[PDB]
Amino acid sequence: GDNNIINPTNSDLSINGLVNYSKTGLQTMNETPTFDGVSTTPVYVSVPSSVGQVNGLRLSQANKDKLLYSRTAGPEGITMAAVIVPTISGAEVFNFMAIGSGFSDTSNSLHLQLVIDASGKQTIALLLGGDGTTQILSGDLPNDLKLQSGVPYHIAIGAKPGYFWWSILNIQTGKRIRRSFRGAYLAVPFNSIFGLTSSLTFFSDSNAGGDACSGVGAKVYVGMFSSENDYVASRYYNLINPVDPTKLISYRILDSSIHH
Amino acid sequence: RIIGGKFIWANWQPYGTVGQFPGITINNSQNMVINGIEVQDCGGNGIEISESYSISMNGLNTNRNGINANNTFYNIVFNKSDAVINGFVGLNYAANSGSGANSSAGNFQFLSNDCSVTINGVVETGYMGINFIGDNNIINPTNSDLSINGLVNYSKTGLQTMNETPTFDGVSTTPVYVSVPSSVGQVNGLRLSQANKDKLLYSRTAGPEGITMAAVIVPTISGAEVFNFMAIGSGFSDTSNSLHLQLVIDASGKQTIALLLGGDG
Ligand SMILES: [Cl-]
Repeated sequence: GDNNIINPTNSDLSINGLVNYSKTGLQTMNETPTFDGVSTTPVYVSVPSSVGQVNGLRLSQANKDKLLYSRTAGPEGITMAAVIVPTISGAEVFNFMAIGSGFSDTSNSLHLQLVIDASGKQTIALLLGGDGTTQILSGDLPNDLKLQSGVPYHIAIGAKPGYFWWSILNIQTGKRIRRSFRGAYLAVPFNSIFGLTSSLTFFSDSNAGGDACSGVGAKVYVGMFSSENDYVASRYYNLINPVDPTKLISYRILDSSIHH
Repeated sequence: RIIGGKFIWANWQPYGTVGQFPGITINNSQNMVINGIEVQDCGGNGIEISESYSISMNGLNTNRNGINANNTFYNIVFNKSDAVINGFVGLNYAANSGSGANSSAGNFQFLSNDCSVTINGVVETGYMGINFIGDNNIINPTNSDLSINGLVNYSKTGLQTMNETPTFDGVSTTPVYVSVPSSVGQVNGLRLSQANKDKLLYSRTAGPEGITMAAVIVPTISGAEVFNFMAIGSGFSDTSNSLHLQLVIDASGKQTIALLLGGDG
């Protein structure tokens, strides 16, 4: 899109009237998620020093580690973001984050996925189920845009009726990839994803069987809906911080703790 | 780039076109910078922005459109579009003069909820209101990605704030609650009666910077009555230092909205 490499700055910058999270003392809500896994004890492992913390949450397919929020998506929409340091090897589906669960005409669900095939080809896929139908919006990444094993990425989505965007930002090089879907790209608006019935999950979805992720998670943010405009504007302050302190609903660093 | 523009008397009814057409159509467009324009006196909507990206407007005056049907059309209509509008003004000269001439129902209308829009400026001008109306006389809220006047939308915020506790007071001091219409978005509200004198007292006093007070009120209107919707202080006299906002109903059913001020001698 327009901003393909983002270099953040410690200048005296104000962009889009957004409060820079690093410069704020405002008090906000901070909802608490529940850890879930096959074993329900969280495990923490180290992250690269670019993540700005010692450890993050260990993500594996075997234990299905994830963070469940009870909050459901509403018609104004939601933003969800996290640092994920993916371990990438063979065929795999990573569910980076989800609203609800399942995938059918009535699932009322969203999944953002990275799918690696057996040959190493990578696809980014957004799965929408609801309003009587389903849609897969996916694309195969060219070789030079592929995610790299052990590199941290800031991964974000904005999702509301009729309006879905996703972004994947390498925090070491500033290089970003993204897509946005409105209008004729969507088969329906997917209103029923946002009927206050489908809850938010990081690193899997809200069903016990769902695919999860492999690697490490950190700096989980839930906010009310931000445009990609405002998401990108906020990246000029810092590549991994919360998007919009005035819309922040949860933010958990996950440095060996689910608290704050 | 359009720098300096005036677009007036569009959709001119004598020329006999069938249907509504806005003063300005921006359709399927992008990266436009439109500064210092006026749209006024048009027969339908003022500006319709449709299927457009990145429309930038810096200094924009839209007012007194919708002249073919009173209280029906809007100054700017957004449909699947993004825009950034700064230095917006739109004093509705007909509403200000009290002529009763047909004019726009209000400034903005969103036909879709997938628009990303920021609007800053003088959205309601603040003239007296000789016929009790102004620039925005019908307001339709939107779930789109809107930011207006830099205001945080309460539906979208987690910010923590003060929240002062008022004291209920009444002839009996136990509050009673009764059903509200579902458009109020709750099951019950506070039962207001003249018999019990139900009221909420805040100890906060008004200061020179001033105050904003607001509430949903569902009035039961019948015989002659004075409703005190809200007040500052009490009494009414040269030294009461008080404000009251009242609906006054007479025996015949006439309604008066009165603001009483006492103070400064
Ligand atoms: Cl903990």
